[PDB]
Amino acid sequence: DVFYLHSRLLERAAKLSKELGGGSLTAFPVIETQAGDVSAYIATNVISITDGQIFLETELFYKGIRPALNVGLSVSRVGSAAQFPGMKQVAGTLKLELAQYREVAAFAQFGSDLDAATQYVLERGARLTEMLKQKQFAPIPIERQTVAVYAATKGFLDKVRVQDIVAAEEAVISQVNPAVFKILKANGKITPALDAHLKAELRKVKLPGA
Amino acid sequence: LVPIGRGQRELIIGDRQTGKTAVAIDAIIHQKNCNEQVPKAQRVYCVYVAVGQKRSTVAQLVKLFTQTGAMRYTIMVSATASDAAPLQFLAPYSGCAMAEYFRDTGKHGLIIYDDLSKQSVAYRQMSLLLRRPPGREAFPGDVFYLHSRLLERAAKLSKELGGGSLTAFPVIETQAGDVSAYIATNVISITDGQIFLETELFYKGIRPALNVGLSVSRVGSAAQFPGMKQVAGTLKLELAQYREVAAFAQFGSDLDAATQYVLERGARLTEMLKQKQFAPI
Amino acid sequence: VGLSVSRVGSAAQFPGMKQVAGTLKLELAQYREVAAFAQFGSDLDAATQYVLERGARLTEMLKQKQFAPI
Amino acid sequence: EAAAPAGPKEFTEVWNKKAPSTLIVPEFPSNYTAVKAVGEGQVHGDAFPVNFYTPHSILSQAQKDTVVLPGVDGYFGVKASHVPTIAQLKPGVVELHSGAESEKFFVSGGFAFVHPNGVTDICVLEAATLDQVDPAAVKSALAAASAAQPTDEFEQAANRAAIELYSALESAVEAKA
Amino acid sequence: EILVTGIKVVDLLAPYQRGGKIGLFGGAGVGKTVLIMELINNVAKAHGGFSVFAGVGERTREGNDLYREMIESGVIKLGAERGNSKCTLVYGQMNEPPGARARVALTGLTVAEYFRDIEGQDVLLFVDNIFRFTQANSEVSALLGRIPSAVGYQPTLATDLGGLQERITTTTKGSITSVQAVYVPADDLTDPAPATTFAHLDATTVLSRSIAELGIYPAVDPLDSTSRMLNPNVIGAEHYNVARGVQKVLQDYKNLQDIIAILGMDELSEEDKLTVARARKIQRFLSQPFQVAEVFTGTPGKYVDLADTISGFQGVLTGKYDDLPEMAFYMVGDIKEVKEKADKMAKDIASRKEADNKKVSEELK
Amino acid sequence: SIAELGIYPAVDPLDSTSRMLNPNVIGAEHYNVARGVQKVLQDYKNLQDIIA
Amino acid sequence: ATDLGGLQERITTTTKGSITSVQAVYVPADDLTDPAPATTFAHLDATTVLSR
Amino acid sequence: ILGMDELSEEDKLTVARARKIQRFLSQPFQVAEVFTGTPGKYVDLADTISGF
Amino acid sequence: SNQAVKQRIRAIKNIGKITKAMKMVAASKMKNAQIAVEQSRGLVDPFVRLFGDFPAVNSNKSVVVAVTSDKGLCGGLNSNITKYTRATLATTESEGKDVVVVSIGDKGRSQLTRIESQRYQLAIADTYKVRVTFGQASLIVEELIKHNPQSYQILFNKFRSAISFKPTVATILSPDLLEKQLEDVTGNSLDAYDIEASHERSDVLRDLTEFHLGVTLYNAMLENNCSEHASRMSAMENSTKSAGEMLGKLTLDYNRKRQATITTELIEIIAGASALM
Ligand SMILES: Nc1ncnc2c1ncn2[C@@H]1O[C@H](COP(=O)(O)OP(=O)(O)OP(=O)(O)O)[C@@H](O)[C@H]1O
Ligand SMILES: Nc1ncnc2c1ncn2[C@@H]1O[C@H](COP(=O)(O)OP(=O)(O)O)[C@@H](O)[C@H]1O
Ligand SMILES: [Mg+2]
Ligand SMILES: [Mg+2]
Repeated sequence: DVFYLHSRLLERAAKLSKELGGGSLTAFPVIETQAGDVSAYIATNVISITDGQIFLETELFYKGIRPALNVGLSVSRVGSAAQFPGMKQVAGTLKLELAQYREVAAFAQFGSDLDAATQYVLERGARLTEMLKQKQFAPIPIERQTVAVYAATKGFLDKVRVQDIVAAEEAVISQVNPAVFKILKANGKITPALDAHLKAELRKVKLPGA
Repeated sequence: LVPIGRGQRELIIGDRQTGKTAVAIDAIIHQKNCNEQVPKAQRVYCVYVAVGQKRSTVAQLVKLFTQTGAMRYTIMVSATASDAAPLQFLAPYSGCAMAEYFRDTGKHGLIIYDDLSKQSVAYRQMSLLLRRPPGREAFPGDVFYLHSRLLERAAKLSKELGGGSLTAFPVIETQAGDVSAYIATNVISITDGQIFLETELFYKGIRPALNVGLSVSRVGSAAQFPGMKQVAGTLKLELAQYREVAAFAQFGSDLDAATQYVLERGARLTEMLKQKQFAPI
Repeated sequence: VGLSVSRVGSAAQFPGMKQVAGTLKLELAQYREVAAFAQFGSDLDAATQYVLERGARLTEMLKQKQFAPI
Repeated sequence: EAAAPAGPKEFTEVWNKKAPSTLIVPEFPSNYTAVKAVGEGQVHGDAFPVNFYTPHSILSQAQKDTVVLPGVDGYFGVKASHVPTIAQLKPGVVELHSGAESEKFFVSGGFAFVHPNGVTDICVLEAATLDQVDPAAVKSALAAASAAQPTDEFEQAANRAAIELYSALESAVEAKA
Repeated sequence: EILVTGIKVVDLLAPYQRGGKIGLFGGAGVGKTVLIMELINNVAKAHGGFSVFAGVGERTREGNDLYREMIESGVIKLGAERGNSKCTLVYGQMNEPPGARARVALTGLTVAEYFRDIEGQDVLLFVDNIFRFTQANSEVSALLGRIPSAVGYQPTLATDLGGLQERITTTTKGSITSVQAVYVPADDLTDPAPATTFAHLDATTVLSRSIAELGIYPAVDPLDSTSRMLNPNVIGAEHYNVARGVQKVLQDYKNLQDIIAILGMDELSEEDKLTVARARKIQRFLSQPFQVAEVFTGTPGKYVDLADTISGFQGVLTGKYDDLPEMAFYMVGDIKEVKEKADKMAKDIASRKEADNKKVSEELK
Repeated sequence: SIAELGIYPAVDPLDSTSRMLNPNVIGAEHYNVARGVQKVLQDYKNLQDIIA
Repeated sequence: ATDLGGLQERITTTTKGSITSVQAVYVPADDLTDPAPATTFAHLDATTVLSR
Repeated sequence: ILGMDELSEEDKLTVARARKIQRFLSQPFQVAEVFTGTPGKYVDLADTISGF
Repeated sequence: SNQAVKQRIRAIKNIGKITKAMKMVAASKMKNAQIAVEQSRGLVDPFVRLFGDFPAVNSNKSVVVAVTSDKGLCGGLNSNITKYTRATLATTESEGKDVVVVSIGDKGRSQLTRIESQRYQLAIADTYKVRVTFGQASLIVEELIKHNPQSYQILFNKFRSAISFKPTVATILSPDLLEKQLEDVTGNSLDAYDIEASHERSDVLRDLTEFHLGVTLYNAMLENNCSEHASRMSAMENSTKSAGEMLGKLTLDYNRKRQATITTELIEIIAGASALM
């Protein structure tokens, strides 16, 4: 009954109905694996209990990529209808371009040839990775996140060198007019009147290195 | 390759869905086809013991044996999975005692204990609830004796006792080709031969999926049809060459013309032994 | 010789053996490193082949017969 | 007469319209050479580019002002704006002067081209220089070359090549400074 | 008689019996609930009989999702027109104590058995995680004072599982088409609770984790899933031959995995590296977008007919499609959509337009 | 492994030992043949990870 | 975990002083996921590898 | 496998800086001066950060 | 099951030594074959500035040559110029000509008869066993002029670096059969040269084309040999890397099976003891 140890526990994290209050409890159970073995007993127990999964890679963690999210394994089939609608339309592009970057660097590590279109998505996906790094104890509001994802997948952060993007996405949030984030937080959505405006305010950005 | 005499015990060991029950059913259907062409002192009466199967599978086999015509020679002792564990434990002994009538009256018998692993599982349950102390894989101590005292009843009798025979085909299912498990090693140790089928040869198109290296028959070619013996040593020898000069056949570039003839000749022989089911030759 | 350890033998052997055995066990440390590499003896560097031949000399040197301790 | 303009410029056309697109157009040996023959310049006065070649070595890439080559019609000398000449060389000594100093290699025989831009290309097989030849085994070989006259024309031609090489190697080993 | 499910790998390599027991094996996030919901969405909506969903030891979120999704589809109607519903839910989910999860599959079985015996009609029984019945008996039986069996399970595993499973049958009075998901612990198929379940099922659908990590969804292992309908006297000759040819190509590719891993692709023979290319084509082609996965994928779901699957896989097997890329086969319906996706992805490498098409620079008011 | 090469009796040469393998007991010219055979077969077993 | 925790949880910094423990770590069967190092490593704050 | 002069000059500087880092991590110990003679040196933290 | 993994671990751990060894061996061969290649690169230049470079000629008879490797552990090098020789044989063949295909290296005869069986007429191999010389390349050239074509096409991989091997096609024309015809530019481009031969211009051009074919064959099979060594050094370093990764996953899975084995037999011993006590 070690499955019942956690399923009795993690089923109490619910979103209640309106007739009971509409209150909610969101859980984050933490499992420590041994050698990246997600096929352990307790790990596969809780994987078949929880809704999603945030898999933190130990080889991404020593290459400086922190939070070391295994984007291929990290899933969450319950938050899709629960993301910020401004982020839902700009990070639908983010996870697919990181998929191609996961396809190129997993076969073209030999240095065989540069197809010069797969070579484009290698240093595009390297820019989306460095855009997704984050320091510790410094959370970002969701509006200042979805502009930094807007600034990168729309190519405004293109030809910035990959060791500048930590300093460059700090340049994006600092220089863009703070009234942009107030419209985006309140609509919850990058409206047609705003992405035409937010594309403008990203062209007026002193990116480092030029 | 694995010739089978009247009175020996030939294990059909394999994984799941590899062809074990298929070889057993072909063996019974062929005795129906052979009993019409032989006198009454040469006939073989089959007994099929279904331990731990479904009732649907057993009803399917009974329908098949009536459509072929094998039920005028076949008994079916079925202890299905809904039955009690003592019934599944005692059903091979029940089927062997119904088959020993033919061994003891000078006729010939063919007993097939399908899923003898499931009989061992029923015996383990029945002995763990009787508080007998478990052993390896929680099996009892006498799970070897459980199978040895059953499989030793398949014999070719002397002419004083009638000259009858009982041929046993126990079936043991393994777990991912692990024949080092407890019951697998016990029944490999008991029986004369073994017909080892593979789940990797089964999906190469080789059906029946017989591993021609590990398949042994310790009656030897002493119990083989003559003429088939005149071709079988050659077929074994070229298959033995085709097996060993393979694990190099991935490099089809360098034509060697001495190994390559052996490779394509063994390919002719390996494609020869493929066979559609429910039609014994 | 790579897996057999003696954590006493630092200053617990014959001094005439200690003059030589450090070189003997460091020459064999290179031979065990290059031995399973260059099983073939065809296309070899003039530094790796020398420690291969030295390790093959020391290996046949250390083996001795039974019931005749030296 | 000029009705088939072949070339790496034009092979690209017929290849690109007839080969699969995963392969780029293959390279050609003209893409690796910088110096052509009919083009402008590369003389500039007195010293012209001399390229001494064997299959196993490059012996001179430096600019020389005169070269003394042993042609089959005699030792000729190549000055700066020399006439273009494809010259078959017999066994003899090649002298690449630059001034007071010169490099004398005895070669085995093989052509030497002078190009309309003044580029001179000596192309021999074995260029055995004079201070590494022995003067003793030459007579031991031309003794048998003088003696042996076979029945076949093939070894006859080989023996004639033998004596014309060894006899020329005689004349350029006693009279050296 | 066959049950066409619309899923390519299921209809080709392990076809389901209409009136048979179907098992979906796999452990912890391989997709045996999305497979059971796609099977509900395809089979149950085009069935005509009644359905019984017995949720044994699963998420309560998933049971509420199925209840709300079945209210929207009219399969479950509320109030005055309730009797025109087509499904009974029996829920024994994973918050329940081990006495309840060990016995809720029997309750759902009884609700199915009434329709089979008394009403006398064909029903569908979807049991999510029949492994939780075995597990709940394994939790109870430690306290009933028994010697434990192998890995830690009860001694009466096979007979408990058998006495439950032998009631889920087609009889002469009715039919029960049983689709049961079976969890495997630690992705081990040699665990006794899946290894005992293997014998009670007509069609086995083994979902593996590595195939899911390759992106191939539904993650059905084609060399470990079987059926008793894969027989040339049941499904026909060309269907069985195409299925055996696909399995031969996949087995020949599985035998080449080590040397491709450690020596490289560049050292096989030509027929070997033709086999590798055709196998990488039919691995992608066995995947399919699901209509119940279109809310978290974005691709529309693709019901493939059985003849479309046989025709497309015969086309890849004979060699009609050695010219297309590999990713033309990834997540498509049938053999027309591989060509549509081929021109959709080879117009994409030519997709470079001029002047960026702005019309945004100073839009007037 | 000796048996599926067809070699019978399938006696492993590099696992079968005897106390009668002293040079004092069976003499030196038998013991040297046996030790040379075992040496040759062991070196072939070492070379089989290349020549296969 | 409870025996190792009851040992290693007394090695802390209080307000009055601190204990700093240097612990030699043996890894059984060269397996870092064996439960004795995998339970011991949850307490360690630094590793000092002395290599030959 | 190739040679010391195979690689670049910035690789020469990486080799040189790392070889003088590998020696600067060495330290004479005050307890080992009884059998090595040379006195040991307690290096502060503010000195080793600046030195490296 | 738990023992076969221990033998698979030792097998992969030995493959990760053998491939590292032959990576070092191929590196030692490459570093001294590059020396001969960049010295052999000189003599090909006077012929390609004297005779030009005409690949797309109207030869009515051609001899193509695919210069491949002998040892076949090179990594897609030999099939690359097989693709190139089936691309250049589908570039000149448009007029109904005779083509002879020969190959240097055993990986050429095993990959050329698969794409084309009837025009392939000769297989030179065992070239790189001792070393590659000019007498050997000239003997190969004489056996090529046993046929009487109007052109020769050499296909080889040119050692641009230890990373890049550009597949070069090299062309030679028969002397006055095609070489004098392709030079006629309202007159001739060869009349500027004063022939100092013992005989007429056709004989010196015959000797020059034989010497040109010899030096481009020698340079072709030197460049391809050392680019073979470089692709083997790079192809056994992507091989020992993958054999280290496979060994690491095997060791992790073996340790999981080891721990599960000790727990399994321990639990069975405990169950058997509690069934008595
Ligand atoms: N020679 C053959 N030719 C064609 N199909 C075969 C052949 N042998 C077996 N099969 C098919 O392969 C499958 C093998 O199932 P089989 O009857 O062997 O069950 P089993 O392995 O004995 O037991 P279990 O069902 O528990 O695995 C069946 O679907 C059968 O129809
Ligand atoms: N058919 C599918 N197509 C795409 N993704 C799938 C599919 N099935 C499962 N997944 C992915 O894997 C997860 C597990 O799906 P689910 O069926 O709930 O698995 P299980 O019930 O075995 O844990 C999903 O949340 C999704 O991310
Ligand atoms: Mg069976
Ligand atoms: Mg589930």
